[PDB]
Amino acid sequence: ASITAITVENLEYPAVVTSPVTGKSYFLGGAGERGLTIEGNFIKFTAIGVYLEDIAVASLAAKWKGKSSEELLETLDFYRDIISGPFEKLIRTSKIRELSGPEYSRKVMENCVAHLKSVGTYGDAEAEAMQKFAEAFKPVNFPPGASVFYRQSPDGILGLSFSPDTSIPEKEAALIENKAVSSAVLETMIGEHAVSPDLKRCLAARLPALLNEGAFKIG
Repeated sequence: ASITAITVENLEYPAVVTSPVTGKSYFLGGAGERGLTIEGNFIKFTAIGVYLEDIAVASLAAKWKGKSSEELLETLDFYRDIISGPFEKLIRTSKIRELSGPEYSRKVMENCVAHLKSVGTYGDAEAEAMQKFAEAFKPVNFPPGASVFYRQSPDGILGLSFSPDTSIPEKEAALIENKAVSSAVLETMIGEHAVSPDLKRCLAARLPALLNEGAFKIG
């Protein structure tokens, strides 16, 4: 049962969390830094952490038990099972430098629209969903330490939550009810065409120990 907390620029990601929204419990799959490769110096803007619902271990165990971290990292099918598995995923982006909602959401929505176009599932319903996605961010500003939570439900729903700190809000700001879009965000982070592989590495490193257990139980 060796899953640990991760800290990204003084922003702490606890090893386990329990949603006040769903009542489900999640474990930390990985965490890293994001920013811009601009002005010659790398400037950290956000931290990202990916949480998997506790039942994910039992679900992933069948196919991936006994595999090594090196092998998992090189296997696309592993991350597809994570992206599209029958369990909730919870992503937490924490700000290191202040960003408005539209400022932060710009690049995130670009990647999603790009992905949805790549795989040929960007129709009217998905464009509207991405519109509802944008609107959720417009009235919000993110000082340092403030967080956005993406709750990806396997039922094809994406819940957005904003917090002034790292704790999960009781209510969600919006519900994007679209299957293609619901998984789009996580795809841009650990999918095949994900630019930074730091989260892919983190997941590959942490899961094999859990998968040998056969299941994950908080407490």
